[PDB]
Amino acid sequence: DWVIPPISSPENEKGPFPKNLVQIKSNKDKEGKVFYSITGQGADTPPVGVFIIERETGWLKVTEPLDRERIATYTLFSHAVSSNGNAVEDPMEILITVTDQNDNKPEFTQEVFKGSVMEGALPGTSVMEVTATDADDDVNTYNAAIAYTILSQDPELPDKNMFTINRNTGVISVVTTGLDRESFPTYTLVVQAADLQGEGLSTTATAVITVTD
Amino acid sequence: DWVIPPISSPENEKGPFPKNLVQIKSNKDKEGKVFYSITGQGADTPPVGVFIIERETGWLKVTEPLDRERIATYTLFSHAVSSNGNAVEDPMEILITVTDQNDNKPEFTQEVFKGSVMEGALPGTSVMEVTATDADDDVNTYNAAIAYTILSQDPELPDKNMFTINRNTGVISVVTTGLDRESFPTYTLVVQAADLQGEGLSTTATAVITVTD
Ligand SMILES: [Ca+2]
Ligand SMILES: [Ca+2]
Ligand SMILES: [Ca+2]
Ligand SMILES: [Ca+2]
Ligand SMILES: [Ca+2]
Ligand SMILES: [Ca+2]
Ligand SMILES: [Ca+2]
Ligand SMILES: [Ca+2]
Ligand SMILES: [Ca+2]
Ligand SMILES: [Ca+2]
Repeated sequence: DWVIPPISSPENEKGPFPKNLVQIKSNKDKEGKVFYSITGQGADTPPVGVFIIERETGWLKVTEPLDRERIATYTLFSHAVSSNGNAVEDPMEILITVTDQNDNKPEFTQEVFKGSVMEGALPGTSVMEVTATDADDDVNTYNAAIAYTILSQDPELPDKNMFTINRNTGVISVVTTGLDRESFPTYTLVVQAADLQGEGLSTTATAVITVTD
Repeated sequence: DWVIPPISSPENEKGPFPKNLVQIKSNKDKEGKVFYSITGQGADTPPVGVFIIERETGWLKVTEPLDRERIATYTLFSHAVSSNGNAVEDPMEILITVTDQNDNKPEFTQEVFKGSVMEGALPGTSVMEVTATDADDDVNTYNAAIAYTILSQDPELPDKNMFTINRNTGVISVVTTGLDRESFPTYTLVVQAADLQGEGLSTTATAVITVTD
């Protein structure tokens, strides 16, 4: 049967609402009046009324902002009923895809990560790993594409930058010499995860590194 | 059957071309590849190729500017053929309505209208009528709504404005006294017709009035 292509609608649209999505029609409307209705999640089942249809014109409308991270896709069915009460079409499946906006900051899997490193560790030695996730669309956008950086180190001794981080993997490695358990046994790093390949929304967490013998 | 509402497209659209009108789909495309085609005047019969369809996506497109005054409406039919060669849908009728722009000046039915009036005619006496037409859309717009005015009178004696015109009907009447065949036997009026209720595109013609005894 001839049907409508999937409709795309972005999340977080600003008003006014409602907004038109598509106008549908039954050509049985040349035989008399036809009334249009829609069913399905987002229509007549929870969340009810997010989408509505104009009963005489066939204009399908969205009534409020969408959220791809709550519902990314809707399946509705349109119905066409004669003024005399009989269904004049088999219901038509209508697909609505919510497209992404960058509206979730990355979030570290926990607030504090801990690690240890031996004081004689060669420069280049992997120490620990920090990890963040991003609830945005990683298939179609860079809105969930996380880069990792170090914002600070405490103490800043013997050097300000004892460590470096892999911007893609969140692996923290020793980058210089002079670790000394008997002097500075613990380093606290503030680390950042930022989406859009480092350029977007961001969050921070802490990496606490113990220097061992 | 579920079908597409009539599509509106304005005449005289600027490019680039082609431009999308509607995307169609057969849900038989879940059984295998479906190829889309369109027939009808403006598609595969004269004027050929004004509308085209993308064979795999189903995007129906217009390829050049339209002219409501040459063709105001098109009836096309879409077809859906399997990759194996069989028609998988009954063809669907698609209606395209060209909407108007004000792109025709009014035109007087002839360049010179003639008339006569008796020298003793009472002020208010109807003399003659001038008529213009406008090829634009008089049903849906003011693009064919003509107002008539007088631009000049020769001679300007005994008064500059011996006559007036009815702005809606183009009827010219005597508005003052002093007509005199033995002095000024002939008046030449330049008259104007302008659409958008007098405010739009315009043309002129001449009304030549003979004063009789
Ligand atoms: Ca969201
Ligand atoms: Ca999002
Ligand atoms: Ca994000
Ligand atoms: Ca030591
Ligand atoms: Ca030691
Ligand atoms: Ca035209
Ligand atoms: Ca026109
Ligand atoms: Ca006009
Ligand atoms: Ca006289
Ligand atoms: Ca006389």
